[PDB]
Amino acid sequence: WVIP
Amino acid sequence: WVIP
Amino acid sequence: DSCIQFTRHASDVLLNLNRLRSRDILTDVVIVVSREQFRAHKTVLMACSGLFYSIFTDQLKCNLSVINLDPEINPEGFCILLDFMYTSRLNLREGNIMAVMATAMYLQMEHVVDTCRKFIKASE
Amino acid sequence: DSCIQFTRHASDVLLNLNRLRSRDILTDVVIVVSREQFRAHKTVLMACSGLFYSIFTDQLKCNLSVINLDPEINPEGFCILLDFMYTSRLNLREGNIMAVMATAMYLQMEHVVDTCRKFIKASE
Ligand SMILES: O=C1Cc2cc(Nc3nc(Cl)ncc3F)ccc2N1
Ligand SMILES: O=C1Cc2cc(Nc3nc(Cl)ncc3F)ccc2N1
Ligand SMILES: [Cl-]
Ligand SMILES: [Cl-]
Repeated sequence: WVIP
Repeated sequence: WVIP
Repeated sequence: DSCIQFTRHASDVLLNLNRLRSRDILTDVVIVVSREQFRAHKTVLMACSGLFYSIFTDQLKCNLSVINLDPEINPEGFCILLDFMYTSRLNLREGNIMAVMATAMYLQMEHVVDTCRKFIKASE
Repeated sequence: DSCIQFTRHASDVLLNLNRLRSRDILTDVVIVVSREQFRAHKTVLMACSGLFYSIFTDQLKCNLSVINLDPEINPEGFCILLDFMYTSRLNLREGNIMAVMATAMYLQMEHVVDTCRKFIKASE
């Protein structure tokens, strides 16, 4: 999971 | 396009 | 093999599937979550959810155009997860995380259940 | 928005759509390319090809279960492009590049046409  |  | 691969292909496909959903093109099922209705593509739902995979591989259920979810399922939690299926982006907030995690457990979306558990653990 | 994003989601969706295709699950169209038949999902074809997008958004053609392609289309070229649609990988070889490029131009797959043109330019 990432900060888009 | 890349070499997978 | 000796194939070449277009890096952005999968993301571009998913973006186009979401554009078809937006425009109600070739949607073939309505998911009912109490008083709300959500239109979607059976194939996308099966590709994202262990529950929908089991439903639409069943010889009788594969033919249904309407699927009613358990009344305990929260429509907002379902809406957030349906948007995730079509976009890869999860709108997780302090005010919805419990409903989202409960819905992802019911829908059998293991990666979502994993991130919810981690965000809950961080708050404790 | 304040969303989080699961990087591998789009690739995982496409992998599952290809698994459904393999197992002939919820395929809803047959594409005929002379003597050969290819089963696929209308939504995936529309998401990848400008030609299929135009075909399945047409009020009459959206209901067809069989689509016949132009007899000049090479079945192997089509097969390579259908595999690309479901996997992001293009099996481009000296012996098939002209058929693949001609098929991608007909199907309106701009990114494939672009890589074929570049590989042809490099050989000259
Ligand atoms: O957490 C999850 C997400 C998820 C999706 C699927 N989907 C499919 N699985 C296979 Cl092997 N082939 C085709 C499919 F559409 C099954 C189980 C699970 N569990
Ligand atoms: O080279 C290409 C690939 C391609 C795919 C599509 N697909 C769709 N386009 C839109 Cl805007 N919404 C939904 C779709 F399924 C249209 C044109 C083109 N041209
Ligand atoms: Cl997931
Ligand atoms: Cl393309």
